[PDB]
Amino acid sequence: MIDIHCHILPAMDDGAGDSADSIEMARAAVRQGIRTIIATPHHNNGVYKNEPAAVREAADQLNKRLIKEDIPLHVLPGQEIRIYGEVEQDLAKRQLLSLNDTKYILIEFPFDHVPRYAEQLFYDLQLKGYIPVIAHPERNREIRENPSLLYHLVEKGAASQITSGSLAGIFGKQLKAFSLRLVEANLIHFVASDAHNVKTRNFHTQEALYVLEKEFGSELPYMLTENAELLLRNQTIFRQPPQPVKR
Ligand SMILES: [Fe+3]
Ligand SMILES: [Fe+3]
Repeated sequence: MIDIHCHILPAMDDGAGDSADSIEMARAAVRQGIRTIIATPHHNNGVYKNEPAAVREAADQLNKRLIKEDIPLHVLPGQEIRIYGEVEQDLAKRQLLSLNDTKYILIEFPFDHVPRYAEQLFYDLQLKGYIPVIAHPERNREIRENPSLLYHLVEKGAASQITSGSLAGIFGKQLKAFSLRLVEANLIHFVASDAHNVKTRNFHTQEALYVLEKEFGSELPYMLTENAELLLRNQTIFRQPPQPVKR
């Protein structure tokens, strides 16, 4: 399996602190059946930027260490990009990374609202042949209050990625209930760890898949999982008709 959102690169962000942490996360990933991780460090971390060159370097260095440690995991480059006005321009200047250099780009809304220009940005990116992937829409306060916002963005061509932990319940009962609503409505296209460490914000990959299998049957989690394989290959992901969700 492929994990498309993960903070396994050390000293970049709020995920692994150092390379020893990265290695522990990698071992956990492997135990969960993950063979390939797209590292998605935040493009900004405080006062610092994690430029594309530095991300590629860090992924290359982590891969060398994983080989040294005999861990069967391959880390590919990417970024988690908090939305801002100049995403389309900065991408064209190669000052941002898409996921594994594919057409899929991981865009995160601030936790409290969906910026008003989001739809316009996403339209612009599609016209350039990108597919914006909304990070953890279930963790957004405004989508939670008004899920129709996600429905519309997805109807208009956006994809989204749910967090394994949300489905697994490790972030609470409420997040799980909401996540199942989004999945049912065909508004989710990927499941990913968003792992930051081994103990609290960890993978919960199999746990999430089991929840999906129990709730929807075997074919749905297969579809979500294969979507990560399609993404990796820069193929077009599979979608079901999006549906409004209420409340
Ligand atoms: Fe995030
Ligand atoms: Fe993240």
